[PDB]
Amino acid sequence: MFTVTVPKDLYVVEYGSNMTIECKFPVEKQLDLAALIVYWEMEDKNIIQFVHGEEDLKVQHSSYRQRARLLKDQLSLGNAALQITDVKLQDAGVYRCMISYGGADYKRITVKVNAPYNKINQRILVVDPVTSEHELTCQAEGYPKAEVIWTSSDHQVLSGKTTTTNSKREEKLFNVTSTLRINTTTNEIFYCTFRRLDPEENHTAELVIPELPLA
Amino acid sequence: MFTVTVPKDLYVVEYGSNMTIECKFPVEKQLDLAALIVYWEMEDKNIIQFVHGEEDLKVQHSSYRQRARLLKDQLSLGNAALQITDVKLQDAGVYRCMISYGGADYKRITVKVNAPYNKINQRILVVDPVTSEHELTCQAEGYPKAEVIWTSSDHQVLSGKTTTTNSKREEKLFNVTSTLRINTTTNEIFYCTFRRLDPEENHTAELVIPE
Repeated sequence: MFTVTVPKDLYVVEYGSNMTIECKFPVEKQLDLAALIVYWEMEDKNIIQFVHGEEDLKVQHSSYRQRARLLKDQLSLGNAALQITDVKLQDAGVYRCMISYGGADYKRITVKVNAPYNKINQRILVVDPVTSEHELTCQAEGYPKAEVIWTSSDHQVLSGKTTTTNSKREEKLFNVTSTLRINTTTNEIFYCTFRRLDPEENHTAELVIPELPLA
Repeated sequence: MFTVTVPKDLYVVEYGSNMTIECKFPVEKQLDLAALIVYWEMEDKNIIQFVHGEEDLKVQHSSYRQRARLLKDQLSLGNAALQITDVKLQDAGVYRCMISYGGADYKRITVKVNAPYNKINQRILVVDPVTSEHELTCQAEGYPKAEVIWTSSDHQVLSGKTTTTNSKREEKLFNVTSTLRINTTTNEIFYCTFRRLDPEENHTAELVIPE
């Protein structure tokens, strides 16, 4: 009878990453464009309007300018694929696709955006090589607030000092930095794990105590 | 009307990281898992092959043994998603995906591994308190070779001794250590910049003189 079909309701997408959502519809042997209406829209704003095999840019809501494109290839296989570059937190929400190829249907893909603590900038300071006390630091930003957990190489937990504030890059994200001061020695290994709950999500960087010139 | 699409002809990915390269293909109504064939192989080596619901190890090369895999849930959706863990310098090259389900197609992904000098370890010593002379030191590993540029809280003309070795821990890396000698007051700011070219990449670290 002809119906528009969605590979999934929900996509959890990665902040500052690129987004690809799909609408599927029947393509008998060949695609011809004259017939086709592809129209994507989220919260009433036009992302994309596909008509006579071109895309009507004049109608694309300003805020989607050159950040949203439509594939041209997967149309050909009965797959309407909306690609959104550099995903923002705002980009979370509900997206309607509307296809009309001899039969109009529509679907509604829900889209969550996550900002995982997954780019961990690390650094090590040998504070006083007589005492062997070092200063290991890990910093990163995501959403929501995360804790840092320090562990030795035998997974014993250690006392750190962690400092959360709002990221100055993005207003909605958090900066998290943690510092361990510990007497250790060349080649010893330590971890800093950025955890965050509901659902839990861990990202941890591996820290190797280096060897520098002359004790 | 069966073609493998690729979302990225190119992946630029960080040494030691986790890489998920993807090949998409038309899935209709249901996942005929008993039908599906996916072959992942890069530049004349075999990574993954997946015959009808089953990952066939027997064949795959040994460099991948415990580190390559196919993301299973994704197949349902039309995503032959190959994942590599602990991405090395060798793992760069040209990746092919052979997918058979309905028709059968193949596309190619280029994979670039950057190993940036970005884990910077640092020392500040007081060599002579009467002269307030300090030794500042900075060390980092990467590829290719880097130079170390030292600058100060006013951009004065500094020079140090840079010492490059092969890395003891990740065999293909350079261990570059640089050492600055200088006189200075407390809470002054210097920086050690490590520098690669091709393309010219710069990573810098800030050193604060303790009181």
